[PDB]
Amino acid sequence: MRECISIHVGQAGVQIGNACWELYCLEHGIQPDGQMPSDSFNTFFSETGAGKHVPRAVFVDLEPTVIDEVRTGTYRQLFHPEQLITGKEDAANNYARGHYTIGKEIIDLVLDRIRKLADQCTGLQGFLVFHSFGGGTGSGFTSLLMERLSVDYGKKSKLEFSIYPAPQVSTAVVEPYNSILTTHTTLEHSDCAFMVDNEAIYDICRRNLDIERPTYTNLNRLISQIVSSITASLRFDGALNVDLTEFQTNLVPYPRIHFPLATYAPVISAEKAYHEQLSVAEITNACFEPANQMVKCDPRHGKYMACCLLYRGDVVPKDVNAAIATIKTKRSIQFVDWCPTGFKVGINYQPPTVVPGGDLAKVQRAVCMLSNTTAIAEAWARLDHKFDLMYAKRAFVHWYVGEGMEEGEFSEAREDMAALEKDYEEVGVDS
Amino acid sequence: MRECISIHVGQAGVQIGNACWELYCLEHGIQPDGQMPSDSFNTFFSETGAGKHVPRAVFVDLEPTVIDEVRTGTYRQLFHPEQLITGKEDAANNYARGHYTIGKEIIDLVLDRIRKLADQCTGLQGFLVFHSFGGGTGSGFTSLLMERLSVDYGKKSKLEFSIYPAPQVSTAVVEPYNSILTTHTTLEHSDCAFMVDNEAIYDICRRNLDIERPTYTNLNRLISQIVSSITASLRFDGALNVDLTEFQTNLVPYPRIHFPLATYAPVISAEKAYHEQLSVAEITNACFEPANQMVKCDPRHGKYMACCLLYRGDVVPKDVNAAIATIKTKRSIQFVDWCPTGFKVGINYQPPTVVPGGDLAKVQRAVCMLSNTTAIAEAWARLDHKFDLMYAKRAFVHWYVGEGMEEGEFSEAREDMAALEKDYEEVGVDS
Amino acid sequence: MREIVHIQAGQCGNQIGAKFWEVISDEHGIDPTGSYHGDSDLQLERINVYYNEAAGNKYVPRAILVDLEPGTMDSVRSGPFGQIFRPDNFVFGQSGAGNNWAKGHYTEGAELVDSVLDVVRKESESCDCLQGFQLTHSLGGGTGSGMGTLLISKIREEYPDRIMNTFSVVPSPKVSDTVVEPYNATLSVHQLVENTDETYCIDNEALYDICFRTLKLTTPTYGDLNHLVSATMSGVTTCLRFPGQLNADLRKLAVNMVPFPRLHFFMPGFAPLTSRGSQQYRALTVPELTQQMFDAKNMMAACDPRHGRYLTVAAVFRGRMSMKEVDEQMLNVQNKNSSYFVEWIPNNVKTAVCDIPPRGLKMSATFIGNSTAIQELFKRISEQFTAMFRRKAFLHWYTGEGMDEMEFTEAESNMNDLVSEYQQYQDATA
Amino acid sequence: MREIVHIQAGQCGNQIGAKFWEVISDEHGIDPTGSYHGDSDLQLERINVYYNEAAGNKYVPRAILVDLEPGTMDSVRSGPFGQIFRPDNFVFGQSGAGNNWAKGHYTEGAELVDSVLDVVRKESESCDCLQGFQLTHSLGGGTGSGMGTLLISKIREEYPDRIMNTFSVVPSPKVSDTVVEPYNATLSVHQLVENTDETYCIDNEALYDICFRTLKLTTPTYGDLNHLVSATMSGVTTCLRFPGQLNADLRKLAVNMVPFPRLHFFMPGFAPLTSRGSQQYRALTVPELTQQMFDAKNMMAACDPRHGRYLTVAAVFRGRMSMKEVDEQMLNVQNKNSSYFVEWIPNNVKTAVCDIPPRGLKMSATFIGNSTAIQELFKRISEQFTAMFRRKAFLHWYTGEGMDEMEFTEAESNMNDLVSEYQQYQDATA
Amino acid sequence: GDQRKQMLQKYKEEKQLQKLKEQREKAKRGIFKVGRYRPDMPCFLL
Ligand SMILES: CC(=O)O[C@H]1C(=O)[C@@]2(C)[C@H]([C@H](OC(=O)c3ccccc3)[C@]3(O)C[C@H](OC(=O)[C@H](O)[C@@H](NC(=O)c4ccccc4)c4ccccc4)C(C)=C1C3(C)C)[C@]1(OC(C)=O)CO[C@@H]1C[C@@H]2O
Ligand SMILES: CC(=O)O[C@H]1C(=O)[C@@]2(C)[C@H]([C@H](OC(=O)c3ccccc3)[C@]3(O)C[C@H](OC(=O)[C@H](O)[C@@H](NC(=O)c4ccccc4)c4ccccc4)C(C)=C1C3(C)C)[C@]1(OC(C)=O)CO[C@@H]1C[C@@H]2O
Ligand SMILES: Nc1nc2c(ncn2[C@@H]2O[C@H](COP(=O)(O)OP(=O)(O)OP(=O)(O)O)[C@@H](O)[C@H]2O)c(=O)[nH]1
Ligand SMILES: Nc1nc2c(ncn2[C@@H]2O[C@H](COP(=O)(O)OP(=O)(O)OP(=O)(O)O)[C@@H](O)[C@H]2O)c(=O)[nH]1
Ligand SMILES: Nc1nc2c(ncn2[C@@H]2O[C@H](COP(=O)(O)OP(=O)(O)O)[C@@H](O)[C@H]2O)c(=O)[nH]1
Ligand SMILES: Nc1nc2c(ncn2[C@@H]2O[C@H](COP(=O)(O)OP(=O)(O)O)[C@@H](O)[C@H]2O)c(=O)[nH]1
Ligand SMILES: [Mg+2]
Ligand SMILES: [Mg+2]
Repeated sequence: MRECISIHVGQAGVQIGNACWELYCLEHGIQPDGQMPSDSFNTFFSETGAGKHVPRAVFVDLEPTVIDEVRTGTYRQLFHPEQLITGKEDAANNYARGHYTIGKEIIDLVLDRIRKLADQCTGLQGFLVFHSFGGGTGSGFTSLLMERLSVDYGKKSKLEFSIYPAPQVSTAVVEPYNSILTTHTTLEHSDCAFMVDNEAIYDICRRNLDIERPTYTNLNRLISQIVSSITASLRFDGALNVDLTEFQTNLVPYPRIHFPLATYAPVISAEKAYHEQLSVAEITNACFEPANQMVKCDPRHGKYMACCLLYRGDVVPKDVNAAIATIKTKRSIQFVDWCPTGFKVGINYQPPTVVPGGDLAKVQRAVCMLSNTTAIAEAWARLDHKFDLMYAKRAFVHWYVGEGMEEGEFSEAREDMAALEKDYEEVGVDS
Repeated sequence: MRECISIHVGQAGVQIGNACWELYCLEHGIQPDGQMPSDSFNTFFSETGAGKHVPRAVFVDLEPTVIDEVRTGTYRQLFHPEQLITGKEDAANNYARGHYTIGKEIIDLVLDRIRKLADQCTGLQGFLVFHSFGGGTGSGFTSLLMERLSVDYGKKSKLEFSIYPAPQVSTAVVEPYNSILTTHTTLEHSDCAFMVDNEAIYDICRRNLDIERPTYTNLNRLISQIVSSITASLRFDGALNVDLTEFQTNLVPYPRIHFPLATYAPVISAEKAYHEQLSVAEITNACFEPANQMVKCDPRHGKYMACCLLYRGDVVPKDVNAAIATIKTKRSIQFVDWCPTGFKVGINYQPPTVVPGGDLAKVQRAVCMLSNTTAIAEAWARLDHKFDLMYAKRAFVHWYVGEGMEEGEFSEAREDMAALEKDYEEVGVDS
Repeated sequence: MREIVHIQAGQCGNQIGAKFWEVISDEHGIDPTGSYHGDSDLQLERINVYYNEAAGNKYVPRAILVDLEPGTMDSVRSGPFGQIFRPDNFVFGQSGAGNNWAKGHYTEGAELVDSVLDVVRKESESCDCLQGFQLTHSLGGGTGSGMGTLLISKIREEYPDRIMNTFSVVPSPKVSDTVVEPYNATLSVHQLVENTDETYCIDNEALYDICFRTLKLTTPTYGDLNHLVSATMSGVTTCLRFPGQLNADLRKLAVNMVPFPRLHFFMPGFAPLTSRGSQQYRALTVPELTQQMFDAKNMMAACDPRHGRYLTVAAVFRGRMSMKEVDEQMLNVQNKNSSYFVEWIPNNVKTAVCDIPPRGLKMSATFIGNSTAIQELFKRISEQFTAMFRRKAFLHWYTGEGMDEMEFTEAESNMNDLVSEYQQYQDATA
Repeated sequence: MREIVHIQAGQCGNQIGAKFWEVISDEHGIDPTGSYHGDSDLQLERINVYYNEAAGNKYVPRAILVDLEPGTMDSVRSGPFGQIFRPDNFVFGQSGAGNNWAKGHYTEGAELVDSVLDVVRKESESCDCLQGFQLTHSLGGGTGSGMGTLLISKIREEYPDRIMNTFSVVPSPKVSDTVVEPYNATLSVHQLVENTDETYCIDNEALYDICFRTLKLTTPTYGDLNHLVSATMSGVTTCLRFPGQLNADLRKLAVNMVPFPRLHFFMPGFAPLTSRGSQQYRALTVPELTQQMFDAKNMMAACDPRHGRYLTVAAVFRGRMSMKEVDEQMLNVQNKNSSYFVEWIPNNVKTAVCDIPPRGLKMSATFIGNSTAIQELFKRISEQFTAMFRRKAFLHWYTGEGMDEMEFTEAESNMNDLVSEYQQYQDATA
Repeated sequence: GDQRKQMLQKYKEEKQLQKLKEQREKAKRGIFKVGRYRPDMPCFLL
């Protein structure tokens, strides 16, 4: 049937993949050793040997410490040894190192592994790519790999779950350079890219989950929950099923605008679940609140293009229709005039599952919300302003130049980014 | 059906709200943890979880002491954790601090909670606000909240329960400033405002209940009994039901005169209950004595404009009619000539319940009386006299001015209060 | 949440601070080693107002130890409750003011102020929501007065919106412990009238009188007076630490007690005070507390309230009692003594009730009064200053530190204007 | 996998290297005899970064001992941890520079540099994936400075793509340990500015200040100073040996902290630092560590960062923590000190977190700063150089080995250019 | 008496003027502190 291939690159991609695959083994009742203790999960797990299920995942990094941590973890006997590919020296937050110097040393091996994994598939539907913009290995290698995949396959859909840089929180100094370069070279090779902010998830954890020490594990668990909600329609059956192609058909109005934002609901703690009844209307309402979006940008500053709603568990279509209508009548949010119908819905019977020792309460229904809106133009402008600030004096440029990048690439990326902002402003004007 | 939302602001509001909610839970047989040990109370309680009831209450204060006392007490698991909103620094008996400097920091959060609670409601008809005039956060945040609610809704009713300053008893030096400022601000936003006097309640407990140590618990229990008698028509069915809108359409003849007086009967001790066979006629009589009033002002000094009677328990309509007729023929009290019919009567089946550990005996009939009279004019005049005494020398003015309030606001409030006195004296002249 | 930074300077400040911290620690059940050994949850519920929780269940008071000589705080450190303080907060010089305002304000204060402000900043940024500052010092000494005014000025510049509270030992009317105390007192009031939110004045002579007449103590020492002052401070700040039936913090007291910015000098008092033998013959009731508070003999300042009229009065009751009785006693006091209250202010009394009893008795009460009779203290100090200033006695000691006579004239003029304001505010004019 | 070659030259280099190797062996559970005796698998999973594996579980450090005199290494060998080093790595001459840069760079260094290079090549052949080189020396000495500059020159000519880190001991501002110190310092910076990827400056006076005022050490010796330097050395490269949430190797630090090739001089720091008695008076949290990082008194170089503007900052944390707390703390530092960071570099701070804390500590953090205030150190050294060069004092010692005044002029011109660049990068121009 | 009052008046102006001059340069750069991070209030759809 329909199958999906997942790729995790860099430290962020690898760790989010660890969380995702733990959740996946939990939901389908698969032990960490690959043996089921008691079948629509063949989309993600392939049957090899006698009752052993091997996930369809590829883990790539140019630095061996995180993959070595994976190889010695609880899921050591889960992944095929050849899917975990490692280098020797990381990109060191340098896009040129991960694109031109170090990436080209193992790109062929990564492509060979992906091809070998895909040839077995009969109904392959797309690729899932997890990475981060600010990273060197992340951005550089994902750009190179996406370009190679688009050259090779083209027709197959390709989806990203990237970590957008936060407006204030940062862990690197050369973040704008890599971010701009990778979005310039990725813009024409992608179909849909869901982005999250570490700062927004920190705020979600503090305000809703009442967690004062939100380590990376909690953020990765939330992102894994979003990905699981996205892929539930493939992994189960529902009153309204949505596959991967419909996402890009309904959320992407123009080829250069494929940057939706992903939220989730309900994000509540265990103690507060008793005092709240989790109805479809209230979670649908909460999905549109600016305080719940997991990108640090205000939706009220722009207008929505398209919206996608995915319901899990105890959900009845009439109430979903009523909630959507109520949202539409509300004037607090705004929609573009050239999009009279801006909603795509999906309903699935399987309720969300709770990882033991986690932080989310047990609920009978949940919502995943994806929105393509013009509010991200402000974030793009902020990134471009940082780029201009750091480029007027040629700061850090020699590091990139010494690895094989010509100085003209920075200018080309800046002009392409300006063009994208102009597109975002031209599409934001009613007729 | 029809629902109500209760708002408690300030120390006095929070304490009276705690007493009222304990009484409500006891009346309906709800355990402090929110469960039920065995259905018309959906007006105040919302069903959630597996047979758990969450009251429709919002608790606001700018200091954490009393709210933390509530969060630690016996009812810690009854209230929704997000419904108890708390600041960091209190107003400190400063109207300007509660209205301009500190109130603006959490007014948005309070309005969010109010809107979230109202959205859950299908037939919401009004809000209940508890506060005190003398306090800083009480008066200031009440005026700000009523301004915001009137802007937001406008058409829904907004009742008030306020602690009118006592003519002799005082616990603050800047009470007249706060009282005048809050009255000027809220005169054009409150549909109706019932008031009680701490001094009069002290006198009632001393004379009737035979208590010499009446801490605020007894006063709050009396006020809770009054509010229970008011809302019994919503919470229980009876021979003649009275809604919240009926109060304002029957008691308020002009938009600037909405300050009725609340009493209750019978108020007796357990030892004296056995020697008095209480009946409808004599409780109706007892509701009219100046000594039984809960505001320290003589009704005989003024003229009645409208009276509301609320009966609960074993009550026969014919006896009510006879008692009201006898009261009308009595010439010791006076009515305005332009109001030939000045009585509204309601009867409820459910008798009052006695809280264990309380100081009131068990009776099968009780009366709550609300009267709009011109006798409050002298109290208003006394407040104006105190304000004038304190304003000629600009005492404590710098405290208000340093928080952004202009000096002309005092003059505007004084002129408005003078206009109110003019209106009260003009409406009290027969023609 | 609402938290207070405590600073003490000079010998008197350090001694009263040590006694006050011992009082607070006993009240909250913290042993000298700093480990909580209490028996109630309310002791820990609001421990953050005064203490910082360190690793291993230890509590460090939020205090700063300031002095120009090392003897006093060396004695404090070597004594009991010396290991409880953080050693880094002990800030000492090496020269000493020598009972000289100029030497403590211009010559050594300038060197020590940078270090003390660095420590104050380090303490304040670690706070969550600062409520205000509190200072313990005197007016008759050199380092105490000079460094206290310097620190008050610098902190007022740094934090203009916080609350500044001072407990100052003003000079005694009859016996003087220094020959140059009028100079220091005047030069310190010249700064207190402008840079302090509110100030409580306590006299050693009134304390001696209280111990000898009320407590029937044969040989009162400085420990007893520091005990009384510490009890007063705890009573004042009790509404921040325990839940109350009607509660008031520092800012509420300031709002209700300072009608005009230049009149914030109060006279504190405590009730009940009784001897060991006379406790058996008296009943602890609210009327007894009220009658003891409004007693001229019971005031902690050597000024008679009957000479002037009260402006505002604050009574912070502690324990379990009925607010009806409190209100009736306040009414009785206002109506009986209607000749001692200003006409242009109704409701002269502000009342607060803290549920938890003081450590000790069942009931207690603290009294803070803002009376116009305190102008007599200022007038007497002005008379002594001018009697010593025409002859220019001891003036070279001050002018040798860079000060000039213009500063003395300005301070005297400001203090006389304050006296005139306090005097003329006894006019009803209505 | 990434491996690091360690070299130490001169007395200062040899002493700091011995202390560093004791620290490293203790962290990895290696006894002085070279046999693993740890209690965790993490101490062995990445042991090949610093130690080679010999036959029989014995571990040999990948270190090289170089000196022009045998006294210091004879002391090292006869002392403890002297049997871990391979005897073939001890290379020495018989003359000694005698605090003469020319002697160690042109006359004595030329004889030993071939042997040192031979040992370096032999060590690097056994390495699987070289990460770079690290070198410990002192600028103010003869053999240290001369041989260190010569070795960096030779290796940079050999492996230009690798990473060079040197932990230099720059001269102090107040008291100097050698008369000809300016000469050697200037001639060494002339080579460091063009042959080194990144350099950390260390001042003995800053170390004495930290020891006396923070550690409360009455008699600090050179052992304590080397202990502190070794702690910083271990903190820098912790991310190569243990797993963590956010990793960062040497190349990442070099990219994030070197905006222009000629500005690679940093000021290191460590936290926490407390005495034996005061550690019970504070909690162990992330904000206290952040306070200790950005403390000018905690810097390990005698340069005040308040006098300049930071270019980039690196914070490397160790231990179980929360990323949100770290990020909010760094944000607060950046916004609240907005005046001390350059406007044309947004997000001046780079962050790394490692899971394994130092043995016996809950958490630790290392601070590395690229501040323009180092220009004051360079300016001072250049000023002393010029003042001693007009009179041609002590010049005949250096010119008697082959050097000429043109080399000195080139060195002073280069230092002036570097100071000019550092000053010019404090201009907004926007 | 009037001349002495004028001398006092002059002294007061000079004092305040050096105070403003002293505070002018002090507020230019600032001071080094750390404190804690203070979260911003959430935005709402109201
Ligand atoms: C035998 C007995 O039970 O006597 C009581 C007592 O209540 C009496 C005698 C106490 C006692 O105080 C004195 O004798 C005294 C002597 C000189 C100066 C001041 C007081 C007592 O010390 C006071 C003490 O009070 C307390 O419980 C509080 O802890 C007290 N703190 C301390 O005494 C203290 C001393 C050292 C270190 C830490 C705390 C306190 C008082 C007010 C506000 C806060 C705390 C108690 C039990 C008594 C004695 C022991 C006799 C009194 O104390 C106060 C300040 O309330 C004296 O005035 C009251 C009258 C009381 O009847
Ligand atoms: C109960 C407790 O905390 O004991 C500590 C201790 O008291 C203190 C004062 C230690 C102690 O350090 C010093 O006294 C000291 C003296 C001069 C220079 C530097 C340190 C300690 O020696 C240091 C030692 O720390 C370690 O063991 C670290 O792993 C450290 N290793 C060594 O110092 C070491 C010593 C001998 C041989 C090999 C290593 C380390 C630090 C950073 C990076 C790698 C290793 C410990 C537990 C203590 C003592 C013993 C008193 C401190 O050590 C450090 C840098 O962590 C000083 O600052 C900390 C704060 C600690 O509280
Ligand atoms: N949400 C989340 N973000 C992460 C996680 N790990 C890393 N990141 C993000 O990644 C950014 C740092 O760049 P990395 O993705 O680690 O770069 P890299 O993939 O390691 O590639 P190199 O820098 O060349 O080693 C940070 O800004 C983080 O926001 C994670 O576990 N969860
Ligand atoms: N009936 C009754 N009145 C109360 C009670 N508690 C406080 N009050 C009244 O409240 C007045 C004091 O002002 P508060 O209501 O406490 O002021 P606040 O709401 O806390 O606002 P702030 O001034 O900022 O503290 C007193 O004069 C009392 O009349 C109570 O429990 N019952
Ligand atoms: N040397 C010195 N003496 C002081 C200082 N402050 C006050 N004094 C003197 O101490 C006397 C009383 O202070 P003290 O006995 O400590 O006050 P008490 O014990 O709290 O009542 C005053 O009259 C002052 O003259 C100071 O800072 N230094
Ligand atoms: N921190 C530290 N510094 C040292 C040590 N030994 C020497 N130094 C410094 O090194 C300088 C002397 O240089 P030195 O190495 O003796 O000259 P060289 O032998 O010719 O290289 C002096 O200024 C000392 O401050 C040490 O063990 N620790
Ligand atoms: Mg990496
Ligand atoms: Mg209050």
